[PDB]
Amino acid sequence: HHSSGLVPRGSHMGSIIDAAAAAGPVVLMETAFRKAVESRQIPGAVIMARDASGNLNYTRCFGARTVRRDENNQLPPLQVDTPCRLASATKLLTTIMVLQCMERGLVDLDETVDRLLPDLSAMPVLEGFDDAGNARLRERRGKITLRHLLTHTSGLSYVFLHPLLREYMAQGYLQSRLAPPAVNDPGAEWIYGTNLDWAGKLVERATGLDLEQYLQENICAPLGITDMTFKLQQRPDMLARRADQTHRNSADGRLRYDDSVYFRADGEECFGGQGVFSSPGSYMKVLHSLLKRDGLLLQPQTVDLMFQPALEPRLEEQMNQHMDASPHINYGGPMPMVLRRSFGLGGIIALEDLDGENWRRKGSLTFGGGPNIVWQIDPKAGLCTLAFFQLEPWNDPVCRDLTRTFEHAIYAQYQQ
Repeated sequence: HHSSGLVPRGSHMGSIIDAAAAAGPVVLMETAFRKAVESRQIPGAVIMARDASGNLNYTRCFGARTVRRDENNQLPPLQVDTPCRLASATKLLTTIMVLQCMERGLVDLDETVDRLLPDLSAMPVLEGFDDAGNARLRERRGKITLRHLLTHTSGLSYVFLHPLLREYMAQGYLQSRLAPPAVNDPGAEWIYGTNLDWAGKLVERATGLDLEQYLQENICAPLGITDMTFKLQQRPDMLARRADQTHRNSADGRLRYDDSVYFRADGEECFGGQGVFSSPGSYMKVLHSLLKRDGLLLQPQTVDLMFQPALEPRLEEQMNQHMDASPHINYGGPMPMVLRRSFGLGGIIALEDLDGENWRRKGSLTFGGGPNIVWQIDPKAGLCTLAFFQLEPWNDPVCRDLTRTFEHAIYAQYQQ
């Protein structure tokens, strides 16, 4: 029956099991994350989801911020306030900074870059190599605009992603992030490149501030953020709490400490393409503000611009062909390998629902950062999410599958 003065509860095995409701999608998903840490498949992860109303405010942290044991022989935890390497997840931040410049009348999105970036405008385009093996450089056809930089349609490419630039370096021409030539004319094709390093310079020259100061005054201060910087070396408090980078060795699949240059040398320039260190918590504050249309970073109408397909049909088609054919690069992370996409300002836009009413909707904006960081904002679902790992290389199957599982679970329980 029931014990006097005691709350009625399960008193035998059948009634105890039934008194506990079965595990929903989110609980099962958290178990998968815990098992991945337990079995040493990942170092750790922070996953976060918010809606606009405040009824969804979900943050879970799993595992360690490193594989190196600390002074007490332990593996310290990855936390919501742990300083993490954002790498290309910096690009959303720089895009916002550019758009603020536009809002304040310092720049027009369709103005040529020649005025503020004459060093960019003077750069030639690498057409190829002659029979001898000499670089064939020529003058650009048309002008690069600010909007070309923001949409990666300027003709600029990262060296390692283009065969012309790889051979350009192989023949000793590059002996600098800004040095290599363009590989096409502006408007010709979508090409992932150093566009936000250039856009960052444009912000510095338009405002007379370095990007760090601009960042602090215009993104961090308005959101109460104190864990986001280009200058990690000058923040000893952040430096001591920071994540180490981990690398998965392609042979045995084991996790190893990754001793790479971005943690010892700040470098003197602020690079708008990859330079920011931020906690997951602070990055979510940016995403959430954009979701809320709260005017703290940008006017609602300007945020709406970021989610509009920027590409005319020819470029949309070319980008989708390139992305569908490039799952080895996989810009979209957990998104389906084949999907109709466009590019907005700040990321890739889904032009169709990912899985009907079960997952991200048409109009959602997304991108990633190198060490398996994935962010997305989905105005129709009323959700934004991030999955922060500190594990290289990009597109790690375990991280991608865990990230999918996370998003699926959150959408299944909390999408509205």
